[PDB]
Amino acid sequence: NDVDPIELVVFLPALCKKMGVPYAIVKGKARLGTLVNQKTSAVAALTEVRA
Amino acid sequence: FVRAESIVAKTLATSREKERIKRVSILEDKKAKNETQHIASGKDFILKITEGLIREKTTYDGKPALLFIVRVRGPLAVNIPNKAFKILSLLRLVETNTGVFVKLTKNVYPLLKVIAPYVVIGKPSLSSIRSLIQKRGRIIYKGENEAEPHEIVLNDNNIVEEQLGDHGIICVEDIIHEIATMGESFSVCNFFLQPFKLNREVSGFGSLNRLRKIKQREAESRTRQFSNAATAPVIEVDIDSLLAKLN
Amino acid sequence: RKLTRALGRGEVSSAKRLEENRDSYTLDHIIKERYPSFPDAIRDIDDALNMLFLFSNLPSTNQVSSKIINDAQKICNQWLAYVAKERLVRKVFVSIKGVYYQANIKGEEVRWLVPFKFPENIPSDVDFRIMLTFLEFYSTLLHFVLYKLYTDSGLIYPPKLDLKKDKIISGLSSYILESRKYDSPVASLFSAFVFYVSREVPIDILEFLILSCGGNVISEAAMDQISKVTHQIVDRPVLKNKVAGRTYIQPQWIFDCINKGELVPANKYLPGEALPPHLSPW
Amino acid sequence: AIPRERVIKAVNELIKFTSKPDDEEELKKDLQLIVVNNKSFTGTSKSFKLKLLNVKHSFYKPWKEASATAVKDFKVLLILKDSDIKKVSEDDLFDQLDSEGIKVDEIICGKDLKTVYKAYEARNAFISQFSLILADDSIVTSLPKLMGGKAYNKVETTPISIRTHANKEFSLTTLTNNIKKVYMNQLPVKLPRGTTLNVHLGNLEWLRPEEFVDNVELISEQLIKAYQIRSIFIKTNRSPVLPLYYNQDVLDELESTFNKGLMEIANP
Amino acid sequence: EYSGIIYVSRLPHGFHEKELSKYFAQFGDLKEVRLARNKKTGNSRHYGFLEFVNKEDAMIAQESMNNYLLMGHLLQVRVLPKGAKIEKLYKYKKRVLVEKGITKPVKQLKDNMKQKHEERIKKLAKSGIEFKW
RNA sequence: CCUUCUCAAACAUGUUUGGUAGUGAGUGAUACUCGAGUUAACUUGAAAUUGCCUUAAA
Repeated sequence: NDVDPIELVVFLPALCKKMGVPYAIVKGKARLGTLVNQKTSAVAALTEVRA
Repeated sequence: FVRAESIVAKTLATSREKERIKRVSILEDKKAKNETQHIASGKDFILKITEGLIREKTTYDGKPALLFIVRVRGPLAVNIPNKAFKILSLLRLVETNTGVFVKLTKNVYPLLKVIAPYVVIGKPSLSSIRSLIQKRGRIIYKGENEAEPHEIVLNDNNIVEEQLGDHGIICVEDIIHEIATMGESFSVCNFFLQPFKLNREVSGFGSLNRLRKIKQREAESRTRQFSNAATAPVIEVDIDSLLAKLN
Repeated sequence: RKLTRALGRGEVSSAKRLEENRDSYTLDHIIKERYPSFPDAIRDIDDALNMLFLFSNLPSTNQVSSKIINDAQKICNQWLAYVAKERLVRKVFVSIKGVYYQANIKGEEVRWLVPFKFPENIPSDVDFRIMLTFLEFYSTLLHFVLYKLYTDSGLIYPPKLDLKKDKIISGLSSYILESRKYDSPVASLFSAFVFYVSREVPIDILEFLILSCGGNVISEAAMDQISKVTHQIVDRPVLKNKVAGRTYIQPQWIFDCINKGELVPANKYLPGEALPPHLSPW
Repeated sequence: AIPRERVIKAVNELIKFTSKPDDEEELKKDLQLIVVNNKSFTGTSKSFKLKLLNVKHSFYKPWKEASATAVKDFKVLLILKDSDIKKVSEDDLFDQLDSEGIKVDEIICGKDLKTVYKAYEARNAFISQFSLILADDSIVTSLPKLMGGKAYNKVETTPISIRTHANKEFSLTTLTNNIKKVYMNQLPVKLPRGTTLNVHLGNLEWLRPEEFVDNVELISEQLIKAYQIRSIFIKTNRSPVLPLYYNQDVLDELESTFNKGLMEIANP
Repeated sequence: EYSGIIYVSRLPHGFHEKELSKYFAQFGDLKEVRLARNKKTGNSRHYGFLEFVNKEDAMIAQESMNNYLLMGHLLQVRVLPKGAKIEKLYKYKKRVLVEKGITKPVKQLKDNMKQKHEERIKKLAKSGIEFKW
């Protein structure tokens, strides 16, 4: 949610809704960065999961 | 505030601990009756774990042995059941980082089976015993001019002579000999001595100390295991290395 | 700071690698700067010996660690083993505070104090950080001094220890000193004498004194873990049956013989008699 | 034990009963043995371990050969120790069971039950597709919590304990011999806490009436010595029972170390 | 409208009467906490009811725990309408079995089973079953 | 926001014996022994509206 400039992700919820993809807005690009071994991350995605 | 996940986790872990104690108690009752058609195993096993770790499972010979027992923190989210708490209180191990000496016999073995996941059990060498007594030795002493006794370090051989002279214990060296050889008045000397208050292997919450805590928890998880099998062997570890780290 | 960052981010393996890839300071250049002369180092190691023998008898606490205590114990054992093997002790005095030793090291007299093996209480009123800084400096200095002394005597430093011997009794007997006539009368004292030390007698003190003034020691306390005996060192009010060929003496005979230099007669030291006063050699 | 002509006539009549002219056309052809006992087989304690009865004729091999024309084919599941799962493979069983045609379709361990099949729906979907489940006797005591309670409501999904270790080490030879012995000679039967025992003999299309008679006679002869049974019947789905045995005289049976350890560890 | 009664469902295994009371006492005083259990075995049916002294406290508990994810269970909390008291929710324990008395004598029970055998013979004769005895 | 009895002994790689008490709800037919104990098999997202010890510490 804390992405500056906000235009980078301001279209993402509408795109996810139109494509029928479940999305969630979360607090912390730093939290997503810890998820992906970076300082910050604007987005994260799960595509393939184990059984 | 208290969270429902913590409540449910504690309930489930306590239920599993109660079930384990129930099965151990049933097996020990049937073994004591010793006329039971149905049973899993009918003897005692000691699993020595040493150092990439090697494990040796042996039949308990039955000859009385000497053990050192250290009270460690138990399984996560487990409230200690009444029987285990009673055995720990009778052994004077109600708090962690505390150690005592134990005379291992066939009657002692089921108690260790009951209190397995809260203690670490080892065979103390003579050097470790001497280090423990001559480094951390305390007694409850009531002076002639003092109404209420207070705990002091075992500094006087005269106090030992006046408290255990009828049995024939003169000095701290005599106490060490009695504890090591498990002779007569072994219980008298053992309970004359207070339980030993060790110190934590890792203390502090800086970055280095938290890394040491993570390594210690990894090593303890690798070494000690919670069998929950009601016929599990008693785990015996390198108490010399443990006491070197804790003393 | 970087380790804190890795732990906060949850990179445990990265934190472990950071901890492995670190270098710590050493005090060897400071030692060589402050003591350009080995005689100066020998003249100054007395305070180092006192501090190390004090810290080797402390229990482990939150401020003082088992690693530091064990290192102090190791270096004290190495010093005691060197002194006992080279047979250099000259004066001994058992005061109520502890045992004072004076030994002739490299033509200089070194006096230090060894406390008894009892649980001394920590006052919680002292500056342990300052004392541990002094202890680190003293440990470095005495490591340098012990290395030089072992090399000049033609011995391997650091000496190895026997594991089962250390498991039996953890003293100076653990470290065996390997290579690659002494001065009479103190070094030659107690030669061809085997002392059966009783249990109540302080084994570390008696063994160090006898081995420095060479003799054989048989410890009664060593038989717990599991002939040539001329003397038996005992201290008890009433003693049981005695070997006819064995002379039964009290521990003060050893101290008085060492302080006199000449062999004091053993008649004046019996388990059921009064003892002569233990005078200070100084 | 059982009169030969009597049991042959009973088998012939019951196999005639099916061919008079969903699951209706398929379930009514399975033969069942009923054992009525004076007392409970197990006692006052529940049992999940299936008793094994040895017969002359193979049973699962006709099941495999007749499963070719069924919606749910015959399958075998093997459960081994987590520490011994790496010591075997599908080829390590194929090279030893290619002569006998015994195929082990799936080999798992306890880790798979704990992680992959933890969910109830996934666990049911995985378990329900197997017809013969075998497990190592070491891990077989933890299976009531791993496989769940639904897997013990049928004899085919209930695990069978087999001896896999010889000289206290994983012996592939002993494992293969026990697998072959279970597949060829022995059949399971669940001992209940009641007095009625149901034995699934198989399907009429699988085997001939002579083989059925031989197998049921051997089963009766083995189970007569096991307990003090009272009555024996043979039935099929949607059909009544036929008696085959009757005995009378068996009916007349109807009418502190813990504190010592505490004392030893206590001072007073 | 709304009462002070809360219906909870999709409970995990460890959630029982005492656990529910301990958790929701933080939200408010509880008049009665009950949990549906199986009659023959002491196992929960994973749903229960609670009663609050304050209906506003019950509404707060509902809007706080309505879709809480707990150990893979998405808990469901509803406010029961005005009235509709909770009733007939017994705390069953694990039932045990024991052999009862057998008052029929040996002769009578043997006669009863012989008559049952004769009845089976008559049934086989009736159903067109050609078998001996 | 925890994580599940991972086996023993007897005899000569083999034979015998002991060791295994489960998520819930529902459908169902069919027989057996005294409201009890047993009995073919089908469904389901982990499904659900009421059977009277404290250094895993701040």
